[PDB]
Amino acid sequence: AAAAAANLNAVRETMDVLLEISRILNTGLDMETLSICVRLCEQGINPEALSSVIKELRKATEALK
Amino acid sequence: ITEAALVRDILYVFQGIDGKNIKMNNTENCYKVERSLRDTAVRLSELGWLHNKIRRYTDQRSLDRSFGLVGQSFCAALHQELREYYRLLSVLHSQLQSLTLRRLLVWTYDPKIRLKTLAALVDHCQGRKGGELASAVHAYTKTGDPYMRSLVQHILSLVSHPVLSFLYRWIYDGELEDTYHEFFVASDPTVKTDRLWHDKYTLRKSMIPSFMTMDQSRKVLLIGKSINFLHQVCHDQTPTTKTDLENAFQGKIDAAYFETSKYL
Amino acid sequence: PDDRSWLEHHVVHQYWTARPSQFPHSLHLHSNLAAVWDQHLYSSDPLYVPDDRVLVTETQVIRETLWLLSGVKKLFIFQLIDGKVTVRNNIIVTHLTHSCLRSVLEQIAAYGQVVFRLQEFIDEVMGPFRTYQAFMWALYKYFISFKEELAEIEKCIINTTITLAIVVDKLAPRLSQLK
Amino acid sequence: LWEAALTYEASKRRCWERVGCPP
Amino acid sequence: KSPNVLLQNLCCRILGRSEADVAQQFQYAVRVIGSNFAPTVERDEFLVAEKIKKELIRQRREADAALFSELHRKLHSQGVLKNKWSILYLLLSLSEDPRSYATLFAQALPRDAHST
Amino acid sequence: LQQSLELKRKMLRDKQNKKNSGQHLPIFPAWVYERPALIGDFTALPIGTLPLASQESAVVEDLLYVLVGVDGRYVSAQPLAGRQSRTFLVDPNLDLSIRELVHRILPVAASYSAVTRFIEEKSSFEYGQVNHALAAAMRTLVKEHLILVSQLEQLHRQGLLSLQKLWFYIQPAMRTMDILASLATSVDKGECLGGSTLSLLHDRSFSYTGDSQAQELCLYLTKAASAPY
Amino acid sequence: MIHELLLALSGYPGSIFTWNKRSGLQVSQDFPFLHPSETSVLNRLCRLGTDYIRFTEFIEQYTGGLHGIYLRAFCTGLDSVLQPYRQALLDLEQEFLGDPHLSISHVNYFLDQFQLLFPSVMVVVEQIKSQKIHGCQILETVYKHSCGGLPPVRSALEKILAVCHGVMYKQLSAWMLHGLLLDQHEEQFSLRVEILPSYIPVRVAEKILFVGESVQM
Repeated sequence: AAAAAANLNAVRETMDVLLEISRILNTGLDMETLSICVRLCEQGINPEALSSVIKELRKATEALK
Repeated sequence: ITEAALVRDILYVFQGIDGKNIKMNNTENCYKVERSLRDTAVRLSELGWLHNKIRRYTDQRSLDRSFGLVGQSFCAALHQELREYYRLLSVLHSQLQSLTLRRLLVWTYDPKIRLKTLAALVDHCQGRKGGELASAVHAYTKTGDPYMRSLVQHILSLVSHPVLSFLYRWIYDGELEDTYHEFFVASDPTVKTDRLWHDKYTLRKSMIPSFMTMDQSRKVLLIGKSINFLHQVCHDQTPTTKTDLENAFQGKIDAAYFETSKYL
Repeated sequence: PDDRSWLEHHVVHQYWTARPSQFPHSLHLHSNLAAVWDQHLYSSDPLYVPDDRVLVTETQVIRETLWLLSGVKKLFIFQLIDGKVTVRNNIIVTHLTHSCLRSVLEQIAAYGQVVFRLQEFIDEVMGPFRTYQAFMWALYKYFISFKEELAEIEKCIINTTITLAIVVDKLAPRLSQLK
Repeated sequence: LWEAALTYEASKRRCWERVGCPP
Repeated sequence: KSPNVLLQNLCCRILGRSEADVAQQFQYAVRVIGSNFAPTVERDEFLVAEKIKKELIRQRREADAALFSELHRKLHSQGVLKNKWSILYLLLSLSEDPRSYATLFAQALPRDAHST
Repeated sequence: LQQSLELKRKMLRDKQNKKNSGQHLPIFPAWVYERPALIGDFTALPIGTLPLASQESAVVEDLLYVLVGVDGRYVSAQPLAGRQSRTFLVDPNLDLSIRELVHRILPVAASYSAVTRFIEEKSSFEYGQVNHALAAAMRTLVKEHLILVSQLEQLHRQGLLSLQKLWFYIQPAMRTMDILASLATSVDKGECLGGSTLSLLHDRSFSYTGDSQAQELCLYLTKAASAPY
Repeated sequence: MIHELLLALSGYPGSIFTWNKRSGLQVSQDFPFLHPSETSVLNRLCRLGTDYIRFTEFIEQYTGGLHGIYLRAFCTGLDSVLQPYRQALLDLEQEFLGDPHLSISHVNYFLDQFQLLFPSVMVVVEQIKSQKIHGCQILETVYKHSCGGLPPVRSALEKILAVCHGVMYKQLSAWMLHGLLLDQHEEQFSLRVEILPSYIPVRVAEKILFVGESVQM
């Protein structure tokens, strides 16, 4: 009703905090990409696997350019 | 008695402030609890025991106007360093509402080393001003700990700004001023007629800096003496005619020395 | 129901009439301060002293202060007893302990008397000397642009975070001029 | 979807009589 | 959310390409995500907080090690996330410097004295 | 305790007689040696009358106290207040099983205290730039030991750490802190400083190569000690 | 509470902190809702806002006592040195709206740098009252404190000192070109040299007097 829309507000400010922790660690994600990354980690998956995925996918758009 | 009370009290005694069941009776004894928790509590409160000393010393010397510019820079430095510790503490208050990580021992472990050093630095600069103070911060740059060397090298860059501002008035114009004794030249109160050159300027050897040798001080004294004789007698006037800086003293004093004597 | 509901919901009206005001808030002392202070006073055995301060919310205080600093009269807050505008001590917000409130409304009432006496002088020519008339015209010319500045600030309240301490520093380059 | 919808502008009305979550 | 579409959307975010133009990168994604999909080491956000602090002491920035503390505080104050371990460990793994010894570092619990 | 007061002054006289181009060498203040709470090493009911499955929880909490220096309630750190030696006493009324299991975990306490003395006495300026860089890289591994014990403390808090898991967990860190304690003993006994404790590390790096875990420890320590040289 | 502090540091004492003109902002009340040690924190914090009141009282009375346009230049600079103390008090209430966990320690932290400005400028405000300075010698008495020992009071007075030189470029502009003096009263007769600061030498003053007297002829 009322709390179910302020709860996702309480998601947004945490999503803004991680937007600082992303840029002080120099990551290739932006704000839209990190939203998908939180949707990945809530279901449960090794982040070494995702990190190896992006560590290949980023080298497969500048190796063709 | 519960642990939750002593955790709040030990959170207060990091600032230097007694708790509700932690009190301070003798100033040379550490903070006492009013059984295992009581034994654990003392090693953390050693920090507040030293904090009272380091706060009181930079309180007294900063408001003392006989202590001079050199060293009030050191007080400003120590105040900037205690600031960042309170930056830690203000966050550490909010991190409760477990936080007791071996009762915050791993939290206080890195401040314990950044506070032993300022406790050494306040006592090795005790009652000392000028170059005696500059040598006393340069002495702790002779350590072999890289974290400690990087820590003390910043405070030395703070203390060496007043002396280098005193240097750049002494080379360029020949003017000398102090109402204290922190500079390496000691001017004569008599303001002589043509007996100036031998007697107006004398070397203060007690306050030669910890980056200047005796050779450097004498060689720049000759230049300042000449450019003062050029103004107070010869009446000529020409504008724009005159820590380590990685060997930039030995070039600037070298250029100024040539210019003043050839024109004289 | 039909008309009384449209009144009761959307119009403020509780505090400038004789009616106990109900106001929800986020309790726990930092803005529940008046109630905590009353609880401490009653726990320390007063004995009774049944204080009746009805209640007001905070922003309505801001707009009545702006209307007083404009120069118009007849507001609920700020009673006056001889022609000098003073604090009404019948009110509490949820904080300010009734002593910080009594001081800050006194400070702005001090400028209220400044603007009130000069609008009284301006009224005594509007209902024949021809230099006094030019003098009051000069003050009127200052006052109309002054009232424009506060009136445009008041429109931005209907729409930023505003409190009392913000609008006094906002009116600083003019309240210095009014003195 | 929820985080594509996250990107609307924050509120500008703040309450000081509500210190915990005043939208 | 469905995992397969979530990976090929990642392949569509980093490559500047449509979702009918990429199937080769998502095939590599299936190769790595399958056989490392369940935990192989125990979860602890405490350790990865002290290993982000380990990165920030490696650059001698104590003030940013205390900024990470207020950020990590806001993460707990809200509490709308369930797996707090993975996203911070992921962010830690992609660290760069904005300006040996790794067998002397400590390790987390192997999930061999515990059920996998 | 008492004997450390000689060494610093004795070497200070040598370095004071050597140096006449500069005076007033820095040293720590007096209370830095005086207080026993700058280091980690210094109501009660008998454990014997307790049941066994409460005894296990009680003893593991006591041993986790002993690892970081402070005493447990049922095992006492014996007061000697002298050299790299330190002994510990558990009570004789405990059941014989848990004590035989405890006794093999106890030496990592003794190779924590003996290291700790070397960080306080051998960081002064009569031991020089090389021993300061040696000591400033030995404190790092102590900090990593603090990290390990804080995580196992968290696991024990929720009732999920037992002695049989703990015994397996501490063994690599036991080996590290044993390397540190043995090297601290060797530097302390010969009264070594200068390049004589960079010849010592060149031999000691070859000496321990059991799994190449410790070989990389002393490989980092010789890089750390050779930076001021 | 944390806005109740923000009015204590401003000019509103309230009932909690009782102002006195011998020792103001006092609290000796017992609080079931605050910790016993909290008082200690407030006591140290009490040293800050007290001075902000006293400075404020000094700005109200000024602008047979003291007179001068020199006192209308020290005060104007004292406004500007208090301006970031206004801004860093407006920032706090903005921060407090969302965050409920910001205790008193963050205010002590953020306004720690005003426990070095305020005590080193309060001696300057006490100095002119203990010994009366009303002529042109205010520039020396401020100019020895701008050298200072600490960086905040070193710049804070230089902001004040520039306008004290600026009012001295209205006298030395009307005199030297238009032959006008005593359009504003001080504190042939053309004298100003006794109250002129001693780092300004005699030669430039004897030049100024002759240039000013030549316009009359």
